[PDB]
Amino acid sequence: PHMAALRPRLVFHTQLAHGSPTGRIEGFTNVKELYGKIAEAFRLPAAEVMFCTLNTHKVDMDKLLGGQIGLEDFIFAHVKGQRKEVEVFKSEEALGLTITDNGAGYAFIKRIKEGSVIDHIQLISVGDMIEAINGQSLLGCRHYEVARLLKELPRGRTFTLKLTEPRKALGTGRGTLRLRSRGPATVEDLPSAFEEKAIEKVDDLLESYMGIRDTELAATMVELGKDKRNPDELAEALDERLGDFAFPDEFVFDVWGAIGD
Amino acid sequence: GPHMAALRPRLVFHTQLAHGSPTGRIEGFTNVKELYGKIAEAFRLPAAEVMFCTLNTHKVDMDKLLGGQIGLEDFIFAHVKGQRKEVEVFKSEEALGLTITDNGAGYAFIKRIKEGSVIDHIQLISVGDMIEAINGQSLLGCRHYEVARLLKELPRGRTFTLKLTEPRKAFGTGRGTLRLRSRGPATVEDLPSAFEEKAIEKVDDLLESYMGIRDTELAATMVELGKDKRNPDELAEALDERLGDFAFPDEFVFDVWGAIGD
Repeated sequence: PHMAALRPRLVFHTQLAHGSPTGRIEGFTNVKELYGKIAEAFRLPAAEVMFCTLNTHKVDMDKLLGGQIGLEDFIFAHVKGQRKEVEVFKSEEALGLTITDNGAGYAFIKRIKEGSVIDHIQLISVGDMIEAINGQSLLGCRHYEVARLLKELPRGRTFTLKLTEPRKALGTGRGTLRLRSRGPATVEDLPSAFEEKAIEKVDDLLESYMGIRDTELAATMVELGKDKRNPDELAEALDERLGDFAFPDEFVFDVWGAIGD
Repeated sequence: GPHMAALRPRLVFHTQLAHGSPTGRIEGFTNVKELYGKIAEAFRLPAAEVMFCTLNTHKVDMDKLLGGQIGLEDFIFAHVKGQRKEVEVFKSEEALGLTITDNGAGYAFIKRIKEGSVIDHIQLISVGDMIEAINGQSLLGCRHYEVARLLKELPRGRTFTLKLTEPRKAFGTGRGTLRLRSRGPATVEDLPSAFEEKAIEKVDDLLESYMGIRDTELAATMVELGKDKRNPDELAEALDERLGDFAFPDEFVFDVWGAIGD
């Protein structure tokens, strides 16, 4: 699934910073339309909206809207698939299994240690839920109960597992709505730790050089310059939209170093 | 109002079956059982068909397995035009000490003021104030860098007047999350701090070494049970109340106590 196909509507909640009940808004592709929607929700002229802060009603510039509005977690449900029954020979006291459960009566395999006797059996995977051990049914049992039975299996013998596989077709992967200054909004991944730091550096340069801050613009420049391979490619790119800023080439060089490894 | 309890009337989440489905919308669950039921309902399945949930990936990724938390979207607070001010200032040789931003739609406003600056020593000017005019000339529709430049280039020694509008004011990121407790209520909370996430991971490690299991939600529960506890005995007492069915050894309880500290 491509991220933008997941939600038909991106609905957000909003309040006036000085105090109001919550309104719900949706259907905007830039900040002007965002402001429009909020004003509409509260029976205000659109001209009255100054700026937005995220997750605080205080005038907190650290939390000023700056090109990103985060989304809620998307929930993927794994349902029952192929049922298996696998015979395993306990040849080591430790089989290599870490058991969890779904907090509702199903226990399943969360970790398989590489090298372990379990790892050497190909027919068992992470995610497989354990339905029975040696014919003893385990639906309704907690992970620790299942874990215990596993530990106490006779170390000289072959045991059987009844398993159900779920059907199958860094960061957390949580989505964000990226409000771009130079075009329509997009759904993106969250910026990496590296990118956030590079964004702060560029925002610092915007201040020291131009007497401004703009996290959205900073992010735009970071995204823009990443597959540029020299300050000249970068400078060409800055000029493609941002001529009026009249970036001194020292700024370009500075930005160029700011967005690197 | 901005009280955590008064933010959202309902918490709606989107869901797909991990092997491929259209998107469904669910609401109303107060535990995992009820969550699995609402998901099964949405896709017309028996509730017993749902095995487990992963967050933000369809893959069997245990790092992203549901573990007691379902994060919410950002809450948007709109600041609107309030009190109007006119402020006269002498332009000197030195920089005013002002950092300008804008709302990306034609309003420039003050994001920072340097301590000790010309501007800082004029308490009539505040962070958040938008600049509507300089010397009567409207700046509505100007960009931040243009306002910054005008302020920079103001003739030395001459007074200038700022027409300003304050936003109306009330008398981590702060983004919310739904905490799905196994031994308590489902509530909207703040995100765990970096310390708490690390403590949780450390407790999860202990669950594996002592019991051969992992259970991130149970780890979160233990970390939350122990946060306000003065000593291991107090921890051991809370664990017995909420988690007495587990029957934890005392060395585990002591080891957990260490997990949740510096």
